[PDB]
Amino acid sequence: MHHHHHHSNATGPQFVSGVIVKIISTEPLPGRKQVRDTLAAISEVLYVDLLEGDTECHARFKTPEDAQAVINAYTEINKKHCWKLEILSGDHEQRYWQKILVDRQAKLNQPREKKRGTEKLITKA
Repeated sequence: MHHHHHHSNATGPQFVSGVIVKIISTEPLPGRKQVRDTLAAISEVLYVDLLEGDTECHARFKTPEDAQAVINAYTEINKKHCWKLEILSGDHEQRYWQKILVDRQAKLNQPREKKRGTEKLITKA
């Protein structure tokens, strides 16, 4: 396991943070369908995680440049409806992602019909 680099303020795991884009409004927020269509209309996005029933949505991008370009262009958004765009960074970005990863583990429970027997599962074993 070759040493990445000596002591020079480094990081930890290189988990593609899909660039987290924090979007906050004051009401105009039409919804995930509209918010997704919006941001996606300015620049193709990967996935948009909008807090269903909330005014705070966080869209994930596949590239960092895409997020910067969208946030810069979002200034125009106000032309129709006041909207806020902020790119998560540092512990803030990692923190939000931490929540995502945890959600992925919990997702273990998938709908549909699977297995046979009583309602009991243990990591499949």
